[PDB]
Amino acid sequence: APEIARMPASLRESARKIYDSVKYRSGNESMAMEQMTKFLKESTYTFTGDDVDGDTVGVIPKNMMQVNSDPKSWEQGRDILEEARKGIIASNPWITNKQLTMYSQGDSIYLMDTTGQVRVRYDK
Amino acid sequence: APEIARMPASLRESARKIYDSVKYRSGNESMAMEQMTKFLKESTYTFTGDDVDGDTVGVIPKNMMQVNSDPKSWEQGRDILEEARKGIIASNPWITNKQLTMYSQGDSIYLMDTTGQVRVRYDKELLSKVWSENQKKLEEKAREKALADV
Amino acid sequence: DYDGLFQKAADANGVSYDLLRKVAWTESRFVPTAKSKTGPLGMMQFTKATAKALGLRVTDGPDDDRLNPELAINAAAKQLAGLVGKFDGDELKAALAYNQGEGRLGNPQLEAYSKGDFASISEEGRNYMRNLLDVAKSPMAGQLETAELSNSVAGMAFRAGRLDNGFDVFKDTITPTRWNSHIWTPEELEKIRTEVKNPAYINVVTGGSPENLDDLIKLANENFENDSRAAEAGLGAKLSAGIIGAGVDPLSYVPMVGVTGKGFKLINKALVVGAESAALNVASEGLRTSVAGGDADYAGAALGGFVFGAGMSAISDAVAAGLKRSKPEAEFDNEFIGPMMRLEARETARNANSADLSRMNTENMKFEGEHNGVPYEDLPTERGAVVLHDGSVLSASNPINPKTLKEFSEVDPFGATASDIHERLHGTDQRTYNDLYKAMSDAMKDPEFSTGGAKMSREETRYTIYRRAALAIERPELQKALTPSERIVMDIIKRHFDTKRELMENPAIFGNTKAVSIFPESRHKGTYVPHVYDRHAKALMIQRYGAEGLQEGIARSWMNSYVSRPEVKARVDEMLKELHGVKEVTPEMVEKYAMDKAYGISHSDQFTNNSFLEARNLFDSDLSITMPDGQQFSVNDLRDFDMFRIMPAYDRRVNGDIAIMGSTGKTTKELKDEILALKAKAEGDGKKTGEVHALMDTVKILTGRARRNQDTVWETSLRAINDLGFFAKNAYMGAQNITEIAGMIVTGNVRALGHGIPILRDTLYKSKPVSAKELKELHASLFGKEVDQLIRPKRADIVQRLREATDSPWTKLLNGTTNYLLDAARQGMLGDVISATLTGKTTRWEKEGFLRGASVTPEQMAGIKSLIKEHMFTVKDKQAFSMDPRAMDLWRLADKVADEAMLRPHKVSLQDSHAFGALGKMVMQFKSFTIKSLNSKFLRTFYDGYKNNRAIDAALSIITSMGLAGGFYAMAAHVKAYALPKEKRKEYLERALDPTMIAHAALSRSSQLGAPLAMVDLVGGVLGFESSKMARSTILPKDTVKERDPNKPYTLMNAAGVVNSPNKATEQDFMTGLMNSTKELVPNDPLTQQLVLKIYEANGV
Amino acid sequence: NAAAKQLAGLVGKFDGDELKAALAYNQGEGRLGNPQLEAYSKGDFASISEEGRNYMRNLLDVAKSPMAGQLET
Amino acid sequence: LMNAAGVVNSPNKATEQDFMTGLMNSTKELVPNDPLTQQLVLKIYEANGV
Amino acid sequence: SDAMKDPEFSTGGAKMSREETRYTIYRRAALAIERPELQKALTPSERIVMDIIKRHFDTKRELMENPAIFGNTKAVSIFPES
Repeated sequence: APEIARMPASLRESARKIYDSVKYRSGNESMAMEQMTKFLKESTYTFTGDDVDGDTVGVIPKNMMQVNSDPKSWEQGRDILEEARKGIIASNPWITNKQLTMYSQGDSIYLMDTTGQVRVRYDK
Repeated sequence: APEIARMPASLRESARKIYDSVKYRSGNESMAMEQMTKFLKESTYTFTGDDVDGDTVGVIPKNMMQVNSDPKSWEQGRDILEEARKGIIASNPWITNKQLTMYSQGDSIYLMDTTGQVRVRYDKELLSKVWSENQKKLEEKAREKALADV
Repeated sequence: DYDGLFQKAADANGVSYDLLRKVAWTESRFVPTAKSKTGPLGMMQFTKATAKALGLRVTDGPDDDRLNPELAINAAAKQLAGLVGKFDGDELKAALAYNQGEGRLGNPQLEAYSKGDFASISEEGRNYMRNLLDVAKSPMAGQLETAELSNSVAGMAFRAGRLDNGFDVFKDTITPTRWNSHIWTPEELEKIRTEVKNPAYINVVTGGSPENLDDLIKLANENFENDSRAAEAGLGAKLSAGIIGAGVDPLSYVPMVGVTGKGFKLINKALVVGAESAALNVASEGLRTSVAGGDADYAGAALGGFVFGAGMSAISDAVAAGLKRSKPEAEFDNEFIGPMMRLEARETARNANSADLSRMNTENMKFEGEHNGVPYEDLPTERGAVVLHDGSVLSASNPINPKTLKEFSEVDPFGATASDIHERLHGTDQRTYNDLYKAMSDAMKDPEFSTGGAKMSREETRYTIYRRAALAIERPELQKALTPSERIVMDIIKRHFDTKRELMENPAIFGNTKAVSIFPESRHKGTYVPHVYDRHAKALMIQRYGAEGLQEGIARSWMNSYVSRPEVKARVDEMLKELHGVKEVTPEMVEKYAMDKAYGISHSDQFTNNSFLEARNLFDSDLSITMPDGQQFSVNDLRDFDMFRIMPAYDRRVNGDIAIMGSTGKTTKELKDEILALKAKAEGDGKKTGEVHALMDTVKILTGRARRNQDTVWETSLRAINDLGFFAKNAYMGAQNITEIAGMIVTGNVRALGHGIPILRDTLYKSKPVSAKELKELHASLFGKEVDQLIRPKRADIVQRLREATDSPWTKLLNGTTNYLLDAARQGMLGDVISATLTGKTTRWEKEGFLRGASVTPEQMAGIKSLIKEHMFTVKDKQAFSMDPRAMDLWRLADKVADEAMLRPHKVSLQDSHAFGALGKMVMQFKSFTIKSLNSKFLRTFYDGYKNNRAIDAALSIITSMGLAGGFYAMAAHVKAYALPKEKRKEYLERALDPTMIAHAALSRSSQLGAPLAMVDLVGGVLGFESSKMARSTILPKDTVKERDPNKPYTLMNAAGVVNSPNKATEQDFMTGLMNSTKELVPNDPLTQQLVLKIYEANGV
Repeated sequence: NAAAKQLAGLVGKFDGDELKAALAYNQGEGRLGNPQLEAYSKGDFASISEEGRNYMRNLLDVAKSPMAGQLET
Repeated sequence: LMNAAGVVNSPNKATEQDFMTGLMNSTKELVPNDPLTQQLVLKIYEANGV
Repeated sequence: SDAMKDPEFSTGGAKMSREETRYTIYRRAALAIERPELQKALTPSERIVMDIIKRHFDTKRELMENPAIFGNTKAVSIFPES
């Protein structure tokens, strides 16, 4: 699942923790998972591609693309970043395909195509 | 977690106990770490660096920074040790905070830049008694201009 | 006088070093002899303590008046070390006990001290005790006592800290633990080898954990069980999928001890596009390799490459924000995200069998190129780089990208034939070198050498394996007692030399049927290991009983074996009868023969066209005869080993002689005469006689003089990988990833060690124009590295034994970096001694109390020998300059000073940063960086937890290797620049000092010691023989030079298999060659990588 | 063989959708063409042109892209 | 152990391990190893007297 | 000391002891050396004494046949019947 795979980066450690707790409580692993997936899913937004597949490009954690204080700032940032990613894809697409991915380092929604051609850093 | 990893020494010798004790109680190995970490928090300041990282430079035990005999004093003394650690960093330019470590021992608060060159000791007796006289005559000045109103 | 003696006396039997210096200063004020009011006449001022103290320790003493310059210092150091031991880790009481006496009046005071500083102590007592309020570290030292007049917080700090002034990086950081620093008892090795599964875990001690080894076995087995159960799953799984893309830092991560490999294949989920499961051919597959472990050495490298690359990316993002606080943006690209992502994609394509998404595309055009065949193209992007025809892009600062290779080779400091024989031999001997390297890397890791505390390491840990593998071959009883994981190197050495022997006795196993037995003495049946005697071992023996001593010793040592065996007594007489004499052989005949054949080794340094097979004197050299001074003297001590300057320097001569033999006949007489007699006959005016000089060159190349060429490993690997990309599309990606990690590690080391170390940051790596007067220092610094390589004893068991025969800054721990720093600071000290003495004078060294191994007369001589041979100063470099009996005293002076002053204080200081020398300060600041890193938060918390003085060794070894690599290239760069036209053409100076070339210069240079076998011996494809075709074709009509030309050029192993082997290569051959020759610069144990990581990031970028 | 390898890469570089590989070859990979290759990724469309869509339709035989069932209609 | 070639090569004084094993061996004939015969000798002495 | 402690001599009730329990080990280690069939039937923890005795006497033999393995090159074969 886009979310469970890939991983936000930061989240893994907690995500794992949310898992164990639920497994010890009610001991159904599937139940635990549905209480881990819900959590990764609240936490991150899986940017998706314009193509009809539609394969994911990245999962960026919903915290670090927040703009002003209210969480609706995450919502607003989603727009800047999407306009940019059609910024990147429309600026000299020597080749794009799925080659372009974007993610978060410890604190930076870096977008980079596989190669050194286009690395963009967007920071909170 | 800074405090547990750099465990200051005396407290490490105690530390071993609390963990083994709490574990034998109800479901453990998180509750155990939980109690051990909350205890080490109740018992050692972590001296953080001025840099924005901000990586820790030391764990010096909240019992041995005590000026005089009460723990409000430990607090007051932290205000001596920080002034000391700061004067060093600016005074010898190039000793960026990342470089400095504060390392205790049995009973001594010791302070080193990584190159072995600069290294100031700080001890219960002298820290205590210097702070005692300093507070004394500063409080004298305080009385002086406080009674000057009357 | 002077502290050099204290440095060596205080590192033995104790002790806080500065204590001895302070005691000497106070008790003597630095006067060699002495007298006192109370009676004592000496430096440490003892007259009562003469007999008892001298007797009680390591060295004894003789009279009252003869209080010795060293025997007394060591005796007093032992007494003070006991006083430190006899009471506690409270050195101040030891000082008080010495000053006031132990047991007289004094003894009450020593007890009185035990109650607080007090007053029971007296006028000299308390004051002298207070004088040593420096290091260290008694409670009473804080208890003895007890702007300027301000309150205000500052004030309190100022009046309490009280600067200590002492620090031993070896009591407060790495403390020698019990298990480490234990040489292994010869019996305990037998237990470790049988009851430990992998010896690497004998080091890690979480405890604990004595005593004893019967507990360390139980721990290093249970930890190996705990490892392969979980460490593997956790690490592999976590990093396997999405190392970058995921992606983590990892800058704050567990020390990562357990992981080795193992289950790490990075199939990044995503970045896989078309996943054709199967195959493109029978090639591809996976790493096409021929060593076992080939899929784990690679894996190890990768975990260590990926972790380090992602960490460099995270730390460059962190230093970016660390510079954002000054200005918001300059350009900051910065960083390796490009190379690391294009490496992760390549790894995913390698493991997932398709989808090379790390391929730039495409156009154009493929100009200019082109170093060797491959045409590249420059991408306007991150500095560099090239793009291939695929085009798999090669990051700049890589050993492959042909733009960088050019830039570096640019401005910087019927039956047939002979050539077919040369290629068959160079294609099979590279394979046997690789098989030998595998077994050596597998043996130099057995417990004896590594698990325990360091002993001989590490240039000696291969020498004392090749010594065993040679002495087991020559006499086979000694064999029988050799470790198995090590017998497989003796087997391969014996088979290789036996195949060369079986092929030289009858080199007609080729086109021709003439050419008979090049070999020197067939019938002497044994694997002949090449007897190549050493220069410096002969020097040591000609220093005492110089000429006739050795000339008679090497004679009688053979005469011993001549009568000590019943079969050599036969095979010597079988040779003597044939030369001169009827059946009965007089014992005078053998005496004259042995004398005259030992004279060849006595006087003329023939052994260190014609060859050195000739020294295969029929006698056996195993028994030692007694010299008139007592020392037993063999010949194997004159001999050499180490298969490093021996095996690949013997194989080339043998392959040259074999090929010239297979052409028509003998190398010397025949070839030479004929080639010359075409020269001196046809002729000066002849236009086509330069084409005869062309064939003389064929001869030289084939024979193996080779014109010191084999320019680089990498210019070969470039075309190798270019052609490998055609057939094998999986090894293509593998060989790109390994070399890319190789380039990334070194380009990280350049940045870090450029920001962190002072001499490198503001001058050596500085762009331009010129260091004003440091030219006179750069010349001497480079001349030092020249003279060291010209003089140093080319062995391993003759350097450390000569160094310790006089008895990070301490070779007992982290020996890897100490070896490099010793063999570095020594050239600086040596060049300083030469330049100072030269013309003009500065005699800091002549007046030294470090006068050991150099007396007044030898020191003075080391001066005239230096003055006679150079002038303000690359001068000689002369044969007589090396064959000088007094010249070894210079080497010894230099090394002893470099191990007494520059590299054995337990603290870095301000000793020589406003003094000598240019390289001296560089190595001093390298030691300073080593201590600074070794005090970091990451590394100190990793040592305390796990000990493992071998991991931080393998970490701080690579750093210093690549650092001295960059340094020795940068220093030469400025000199070459100052030789470029002085009309400033320093744009050229700029073209050669940049991290895209320094990272390369720190690869194809910079030994890189100790490594089994060599970087060049493992890859190389000597190609042409273009001018040879020129000669053949153009002299086709001409006379008889043709008749010679169709001879030389074209247009495990038994002697029968070498001929059958193909004459170019195999894909597996070059694959294992590359996978082996890179283990000396990209390690395997993936935790030393992440240690290097935190060492770099703590320092900066 | 060289063109077969290029087309096998085009089949590999995108997906098991050979029709896009054919379109990428005919209209170029990366020039004018590269918008079309991306445009294809949104349905057969009209962002594609006179020779592009017709040539892509000519290869409505083997195989087996989703857009091959989606080109018509 | 020793072949005829090794006797000549051996040093002509001693090794610390040599005298060590010599002393540790030559005393087993007057200080036993099995530590219970010692405490038997003990009770034999103490029953007798001093 | 490692052989005179095997079961034959000690575990059971006393038999030849003890000045004889070394004599009847050296007797075996000498009679196995001189005729080698008898060898083949000797206890292992005891064969290591026959091995060392044989090697010691063989080294003295190999050194007496040609005692010139020393400074001099004269002095020929002190041994009685090579």
